[PDB]
Amino acid sequence: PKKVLTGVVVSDKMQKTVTVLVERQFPHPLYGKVIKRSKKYLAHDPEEKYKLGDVVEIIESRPISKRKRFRVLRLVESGRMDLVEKYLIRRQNYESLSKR
Amino acid sequence: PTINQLVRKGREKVRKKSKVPALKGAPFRRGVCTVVRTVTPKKPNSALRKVAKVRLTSGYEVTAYIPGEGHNLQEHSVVLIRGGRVKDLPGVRYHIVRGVYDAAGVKDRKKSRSKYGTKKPKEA
Amino acid sequence: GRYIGPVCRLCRREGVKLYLKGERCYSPKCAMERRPYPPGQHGQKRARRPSDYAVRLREKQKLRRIYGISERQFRNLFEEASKKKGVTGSVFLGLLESRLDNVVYRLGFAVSRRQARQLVRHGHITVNGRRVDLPSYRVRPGDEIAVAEKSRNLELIRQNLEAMKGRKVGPWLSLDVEGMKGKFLRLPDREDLALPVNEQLVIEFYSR
Amino acid sequence: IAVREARKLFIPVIALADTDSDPDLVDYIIPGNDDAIRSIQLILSRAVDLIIQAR
Amino acid sequence: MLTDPIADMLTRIRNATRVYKESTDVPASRFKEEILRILAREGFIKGYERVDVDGKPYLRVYLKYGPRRQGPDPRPEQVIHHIRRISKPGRRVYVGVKEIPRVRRGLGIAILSTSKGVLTDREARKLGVGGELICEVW
Amino acid sequence: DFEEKMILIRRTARMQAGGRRFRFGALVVVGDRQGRVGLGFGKAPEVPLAVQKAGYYARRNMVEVPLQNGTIPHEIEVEFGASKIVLKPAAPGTGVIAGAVPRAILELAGVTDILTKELGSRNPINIAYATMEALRQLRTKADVERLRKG
RNA sequence: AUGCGCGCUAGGUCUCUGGGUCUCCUGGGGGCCGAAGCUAACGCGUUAAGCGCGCCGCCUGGGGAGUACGGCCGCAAGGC
RNA sequence: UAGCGCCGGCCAACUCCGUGCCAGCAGCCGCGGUAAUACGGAGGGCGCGAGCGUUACCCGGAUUCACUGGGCGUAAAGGGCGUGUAGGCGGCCUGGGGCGUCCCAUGUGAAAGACCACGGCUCAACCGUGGGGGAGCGUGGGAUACGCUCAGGCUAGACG
Ligand SMILES: [Zn+2]
Repeated sequence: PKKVLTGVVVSDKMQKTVTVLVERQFPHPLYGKVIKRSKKYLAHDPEEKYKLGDVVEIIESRPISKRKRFRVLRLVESGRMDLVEKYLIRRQNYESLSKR
Repeated sequence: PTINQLVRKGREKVRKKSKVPALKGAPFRRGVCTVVRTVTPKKPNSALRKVAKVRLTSGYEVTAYIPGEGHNLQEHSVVLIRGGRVKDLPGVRYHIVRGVYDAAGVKDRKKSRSKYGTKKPKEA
Repeated sequence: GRYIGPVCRLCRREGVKLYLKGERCYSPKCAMERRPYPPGQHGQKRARRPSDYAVRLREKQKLRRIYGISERQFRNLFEEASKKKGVTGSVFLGLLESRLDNVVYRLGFAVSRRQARQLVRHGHITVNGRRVDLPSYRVRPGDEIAVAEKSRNLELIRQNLEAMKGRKVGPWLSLDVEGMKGKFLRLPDREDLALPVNEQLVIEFYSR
Repeated sequence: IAVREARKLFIPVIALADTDSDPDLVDYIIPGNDDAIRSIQLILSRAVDLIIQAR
Repeated sequence: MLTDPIADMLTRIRNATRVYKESTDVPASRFKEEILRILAREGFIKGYERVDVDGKPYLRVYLKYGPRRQGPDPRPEQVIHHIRRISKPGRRVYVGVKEIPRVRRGLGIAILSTSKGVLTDREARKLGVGGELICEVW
Repeated sequence: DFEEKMILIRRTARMQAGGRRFRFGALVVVGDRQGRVGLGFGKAPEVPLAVQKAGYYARRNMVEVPLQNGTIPHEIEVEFGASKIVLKPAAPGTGVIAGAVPRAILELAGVTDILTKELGSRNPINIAYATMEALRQLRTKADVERLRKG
């Protein structure tokens, strides 16, 4: 069966393309603590019907481009902007971590 | 530390340091003597320890110890170098295998002949 | 390459009568009933309190010398016994007792294990009518051990098996002297043997 | 010191304790007074008389 | 801030028992009630009771001790020698049926929060379930 | 009636007016291989006197060990000072797996099958005390059920 | 030479500062002596170095050495 | 055919002769400057034995990177002190979802190796047959105590 993942949309700055942030939880191999991790997927939507903060489902698919191998299955929740804000601030904090 | 501090950073693994760098991960090396000399112990001991300054088939020139009652090592003798540090002399960390290339077995040994390589004496 | 050489010196060093010679070590000649002190120059000097390592080593050496097997074989047997079910001591002793030459000695064809080994090696002993000539052959409970037909007339065999008349063999064995044969009924138990060894020391030795 | 010794030697302890005493170390405690002659007199007299008539 | 209530309750019990107090008070909840119940049957504590302190619901635990001992240090023996918390916030311990621990060769108990309620190791093994490993007591 | 085992003797020194004065300390274990052991520490100007004193103290200070099948009812960890001892029951046919000091203590109590480990400091005196403490802290099923149930 | 927060575990005494039904009782600070306990010991002990939970920082034998090189900061000394 | 290493402690195994801070031994502690059980030889002894020792490298011992299983007042180790971002963690009561979690079934988890039981080489090593185990993933179904999420409340934390 084709893999199905669920995540928020964090970028719609491309044509017929969204960016989905998928969240994962798993015990640490050694310490047994429940670790939480994130990944970004470029999902295909030929109808431009998804925007920022839509918790959507993506499904495995035949390649569309270099980095796009997932399509958007359906919409789950809308207006969930807080997750996008959290992702943005985490990504923004990097300009503080520079050395030069 | 916290389990969080262990997840974030983990534990550093301890790596060993080779006590015999000149060998380059080999049981022995082959070298040529350049200086055959005698030196003095560190402090609580006193003697004249025989020492050979060998150049190896590696890129190393190192001092080695010549064990036994006597030797025959000249200035160009081909020798075999073995691991093992001498406690007294500060800097020598190799031995010479007696009775391989040019170093000969210590004459008239009777007890530990495998070390200080000497053939079994004829009894008749 | 078994141990070949002076024997009663082992009797002396161990300090207990190991019956490794046959008839002599029964007569007042075992060299233990006279001069029971250890061999060598410093035999009859006052002995220091032995360490734990000394105790364990000595017990193991005594047990190993009773059977006259190599250290390698002894260690292998111990590893095999340690890996099975039940008590390690009991199983180990049983496996030590399952050797062909040992069974030959027990049945009484030979006077000593050093003799049983020679009898087996020289093809004088058969198992289930098939000639077996290795001392380390492990006999299973319910095998018939007999003397080869070609080796019946040997005066050694006749003399040895004449002494078995009106003599009791181990309860885990049966003997038919007239037929010159025997049956290995079952594995011997801890109590069935009169070995002067406390195998707990052997176990403790090998654990380290 | 006496109490500690008796504890060490498994000897039962009877004591006329007061407010500043440890109830745990006494096997059989009489919670009363350690001062006031009158109290000591009463308690000891009763105990001794009981011993007397017990014999 | 109070981060772990269950660990707090266990610590309260331990601290009370170490000074031979007859009774302790703990803020009340269903989960703590379940823990106290499991402890109650096994005869560790004398028994728990629901009370109200300034309107706030509390659980009062009556503790149990051995007989008074003889000789030096006459303090009575403990019924709860040792009590720990296994699965803590920031490191949760979940065990299957196969991995359920045995405590003091069956002398002590371990409390599991299984899908079929809060049980002991013995009950869980009988029912053939696992779950969150709360604590071990002996 | 009892067997003695001598764990160690040590010669200690104190400094007088420009001189060394010596004393001897002996650590003696006393047992009957039936579940009764004592441990004694004796100091005297001379070794025999030290050994005698240690024997006396050992006989005066005994503990009962609840054996069954010649092993321990349950595992126990005991820390005395900076030294720690771990004891675990073993099935028959294991033998006594221990260092010199725990071995000597446990054999005289009649233990025939046990697994041990020493952790932290390994001073023989502290290890011996820890071992005795652990032996003093052993409970059986009957004792535990008597406490819990009544 | 004692990171921050929260909860529990005998007390006695001195002191600074609020409240009350003011002999006393109830809060918040600062000090000494000490239950249980902890510690290698000294000692700590409701102002924990006791029993627990959460998060951060740091240690891994001494000397060479806070030295060398690299990077960041500073006018420089120098700092990390 | 019987050799090889050891005999101060660790570590089983002790006397004499020779030398005299020399010659030398050494894995650590250390021996040798006149009666050396530590150097060289002899006699004895111990341990293995067609093998016995040494050098190199790995795991152990090392709880000496401590998840199981360590620590920071003085032994090495609390940041000079705040404010605070990401992260980690989080009171009481009720209901929904079943994400983590637990269970059942099933598909994998090749052979060889490992484990067990039988066998064939005169035994063994070696090999053959059979059975089971197995961390981890996929699919179907189930449970809801705990962690998560979504709703509805509460005042013991926090703030006015
Ligand atoms: Zn004999």
